[PDB]
Amino acid sequence: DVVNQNAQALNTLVKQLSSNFGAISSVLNDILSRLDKVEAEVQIDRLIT
Amino acid sequence: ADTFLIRSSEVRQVAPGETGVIADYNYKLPDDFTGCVIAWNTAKQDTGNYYYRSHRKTKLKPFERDLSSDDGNGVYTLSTYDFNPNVPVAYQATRVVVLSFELLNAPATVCGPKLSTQLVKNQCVNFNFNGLKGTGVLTPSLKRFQSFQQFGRDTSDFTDSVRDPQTLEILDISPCSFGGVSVITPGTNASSE
Amino acid sequence: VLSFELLNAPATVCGPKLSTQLVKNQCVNFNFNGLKGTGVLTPSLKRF
Amino acid sequence: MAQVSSSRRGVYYNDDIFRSDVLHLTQDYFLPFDSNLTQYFSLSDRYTYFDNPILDFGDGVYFAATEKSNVIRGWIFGSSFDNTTQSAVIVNNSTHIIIRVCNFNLCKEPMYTNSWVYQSAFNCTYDRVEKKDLREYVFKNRDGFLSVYQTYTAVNLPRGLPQGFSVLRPILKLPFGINITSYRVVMAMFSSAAYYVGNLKYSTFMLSFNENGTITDAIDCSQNPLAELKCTIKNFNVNKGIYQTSNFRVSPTQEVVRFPNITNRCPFDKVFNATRFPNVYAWERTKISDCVADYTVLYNSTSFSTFKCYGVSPSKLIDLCFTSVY
Amino acid sequence: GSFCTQLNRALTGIAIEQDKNTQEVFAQVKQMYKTPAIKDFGGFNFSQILPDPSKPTKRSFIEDLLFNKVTLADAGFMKQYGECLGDISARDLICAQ
Ligand SMILES: *[C@@H]1O[C@H](CO)[C@@H](O[C@@H]2O[C@H](CO)[C@@H](O)[C@H](O)[C@H]2NC(C)=O)[C@H](O)[C@H]1NC(C)=O
Ligand SMILES: *[C@@H]1O[C@H](CO)[C@@H](O)[C@H](O)[C@H]1NC(C)=O
Ligand SMILES: *[C@@H]1O[C@H](CO)[C@@H](O)[C@H](O)[C@H]1NC(C)=O
Ligand SMILES: *[C@@H]1O[C@H](CO)[C@@H](O)[C@H](O)[C@H]1NC(C)=O
Ligand SMILES: *[C@@H]1O[C@H](CO)[C@@H](O)[C@H](O)[C@H]1NC(C)=O
Repeated sequence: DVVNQNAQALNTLVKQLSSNFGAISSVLNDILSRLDKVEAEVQIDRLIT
Repeated sequence: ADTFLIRSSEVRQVAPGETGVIADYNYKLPDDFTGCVIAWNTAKQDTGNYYYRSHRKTKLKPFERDLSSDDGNGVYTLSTYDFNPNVPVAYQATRVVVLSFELLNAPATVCGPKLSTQLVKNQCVNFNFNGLKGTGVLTPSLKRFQSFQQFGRDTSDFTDSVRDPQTLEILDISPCSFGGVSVITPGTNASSE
Repeated sequence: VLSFELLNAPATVCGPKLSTQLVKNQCVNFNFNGLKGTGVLTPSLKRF
Repeated sequence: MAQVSSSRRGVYYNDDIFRSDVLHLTQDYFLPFDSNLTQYFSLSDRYTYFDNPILDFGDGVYFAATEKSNVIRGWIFGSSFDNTTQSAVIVNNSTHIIIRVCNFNLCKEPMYTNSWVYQSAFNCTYDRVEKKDLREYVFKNRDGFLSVYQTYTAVNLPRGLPQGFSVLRPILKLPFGINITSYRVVMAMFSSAAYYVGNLKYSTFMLSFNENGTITDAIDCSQNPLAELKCTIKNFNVNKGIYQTSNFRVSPTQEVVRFPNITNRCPFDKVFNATRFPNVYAWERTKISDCVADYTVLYNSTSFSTFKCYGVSPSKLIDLCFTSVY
Repeated sequence: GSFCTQLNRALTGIAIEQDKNTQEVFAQVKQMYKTPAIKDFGGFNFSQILPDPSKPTKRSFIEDLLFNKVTLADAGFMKQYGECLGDISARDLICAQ
């Protein structure tokens, strides 16, 4: 149970990267490629938080 | 102050991040642009022929000039346009001025028209030093600034000392909530002291 | 009104940029079909 | 053309804000620690092969010169070094300081007491004419502002370049606005000295301030694992032990772009400048596919009343590829 | 940066405590008494819990049975890092971590 809890916590931490947190995309590459960074700074701030 | 004269449809192009024909080959605003852009129509005052760049190899860097006419031999790359009062709405002559200004820990040169008042010490008052507004207690200070310093900063980026623009000296600023207070009480149903 | 969209599909309309040589096994900045990024490009035995 | 190591040299103030008694780290263009600088030699005439070539500005430059009798006077920046492009000159005699940006007709080699800097200049834009020894300078030019940093000291070195830490100071914020790509060095004429040249690279530095705006020490986080550890723990003194480190070592330097080879051009002169547009209640839809989108051939004739994009930026539109466009 | 130095300090404090717990439990005595040659102490068969000089490992038989019971499907300090260049069937969670 200890080993399974540690593995599940790490896997959940990995899987939580797919949430965009209100940005227009979850991954940062299309955030940087799709917009100028004047508003992509605001987009990246939400992901960082 | 940056001054020029353009068409009426290109007033949207003088903006941070927006592209066009002026923002591409003639005049591009910086990315982190602090300032203010003003544009006003003179369709009658300014008449005649003016020029702009239509072809260039690369994007222009922000705040970069380019007087290099006739790129190559006989390739002018400066297409012209004309100003008369009969020209349509989007094609009218607009005079554009860009005010690029910045403020930092330095003595100020351009200020607004407000009259200075008397300074009150050792009281919780609202202060306005060189446009910086705040609330605190002003005391005489033993701190030592530099020749160009106007205000000092803590490790928490809170301004603790300022330089008086009139009768130059350092003043310390203290919070009005001057300490921690504990209240010791019996039950309210028992007493109220 | 230009309504355009991009997804995991072959592209038909592109900008006027010239392709360059690809460098492998090095940390490079890549621009693949409009997607920018930074990474190391290696030959892949994966199947699409 | 010998390479000389420059240990912990080239530190300047990249920012104009005031900081007191802090440990601040930033990412900016700096001279890397222990980098190799090229050595050039100079000192009527002086002695045979003592000349100066055309160097490369890049995105920043560190110019350190050793002098004995003030043989080095100034620099001439530019892009193509012809009068088809603009140039700037910063030289001096008497106590006369001369700075001007013009279209210059350059000499082959500049001598200046007999003042063979230029033949002639025209269309002068910005002129601000006001008036055993190591002087070093740093020049950068962004957002139409040439910033100048220098320091000046008295030494007694017979040969080589001394090592140590050096912090420079800003003096000028001249708004030139020209494109700077390459420069030269102006040497004087009479009726050993040498200089060294280094280029700035994008790296991460950490600075310590001695509560007066003066930099005490600097750390280049990409030099050795000790400096990377110091930048990771955000301190100059490290206790004995083991610590994990973040990434501060590897950085890309080159670009790879790969687009499909679609050479056909699709008509923006037929969809846009058609014969007769229909009614608003009978609006028409046209599929556009298999072409290249230019958006720059309309710059000559047609001016746009409004061009506003939703979901994309208009400036980033030239670098994008689309799957389906209507 | 201060939001990350706290996390690093907390995790290092966790790791040193995890290293200290095993030190506290097992190493009660600092004298390593060697294993006696015989295993019968007055009719008491101790051969099942003491190590024997006939195995590649130095563990007892009951310890081997205990070590075979726990499956270490999770990894992180025994999987090779260069093994992370596999196929679409090798897209596992450990290499993603
Ligand atoms: C002690 O008990 C074990 C059974 O639990 C006896 O049998 C040995 O078992 C181990 C593994 O459990 C084997 O490796 C040995 O080879 C076994 N020994 C024999 C003789 O078969 C063991 O014999 C007992 N000890 C004594 C001294 O009799
Ligand atoms: C005006 O400014 C000077 C210095 O800037 C200061 O000494 C003086 O007290 C100020 N007020 C008056 C009334 O002169
Ligand atoms: C000088 O330093 C650079 C960068 O560290 C290196 O690439 C070059 O090989 C060095 N040259 C010599 C002669 O050591
Ligand atoms: C300077 O301009 C003249 C004509 O104005 C030209 O003949 C000469 O070649 C130019 N020189 C340089 C170095 O550009
Ligand atoms: C459209 O084309 C016609 C002739 O082909 C031309 O006269 C007209 O100026 C064009 N319109 C624009 C906006 O370029």
